[PDB]
Amino acid sequence: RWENKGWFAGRARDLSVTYTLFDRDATPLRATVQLSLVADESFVIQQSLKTQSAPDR
Amino acid sequence: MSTPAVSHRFLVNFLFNNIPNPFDIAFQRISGLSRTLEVSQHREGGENVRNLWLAEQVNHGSLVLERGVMNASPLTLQFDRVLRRESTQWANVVIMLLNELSLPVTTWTLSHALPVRWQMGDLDAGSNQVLINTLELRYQDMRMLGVKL
Repeated sequence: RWENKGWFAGRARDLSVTYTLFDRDATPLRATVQLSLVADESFVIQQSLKTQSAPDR
Repeated sequence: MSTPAVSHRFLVNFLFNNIPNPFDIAFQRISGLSRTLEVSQHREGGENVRNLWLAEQVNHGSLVLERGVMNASPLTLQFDRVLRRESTQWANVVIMLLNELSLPVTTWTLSHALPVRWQMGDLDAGSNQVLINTLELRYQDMRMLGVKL
C-alpha cells in the first residue's frame, strides 16, 4: 500500500538506462534501469479524500 | 643437452664514482632479480569470450644482499654515507655466475643502483649464529648477458 492508497500516481521525473553487457551484433541483453517519479494525483481522488474529513456537518 | 646452472658460485663487482677502484665483494644470499611488464585488462562491449591485455611499463625488482658482519669494506662504508645522507652516489653492479673452471656463464649487469636499506641481524644470548646484515639496492635498468641466458 503506497502513501495511503493501493496505487502510486504521478509522472516520471527521471530515468536512466545503463546497458552493461552486449552480443556480437550487440543486442544489449542487460539493462539496469533507475526510475524516479513524483506524486501528482488526479483531482477527483483528491476532492474525495477531502470530503471524508469534516464534510461541513 | 648441456648441464643446467647451479646457484652457489657468484661474483659481484661494484663501481661507484666516489671510489676510484672497482671492488669485488663476496655475499651469501643474493635474492633474485625480477622484471615485470605491467599489463592491464580492457573490456570491450560486444566481446565476452576473449581477453585484451595492453602493455604499459616495465617494472624492475630490487637487489637484496646478505653477508656477515666482517671488516669494513668499501661498500659498507658507502651505505653508511648514503644512509647518513652525505652522498647520493649510485653504482654500476655486475653479478656473474661461475662454472667449474672459472668461466662466467651468465651476467646480470645492473645500472645506477642506489643503497636504500640496511637491516641488522638479531643479537640473542643463546643463538649459535653469525651476525648477518641485509643490504638492499634500487636500480634503474637491468641488462642480462652471457651464454646461459
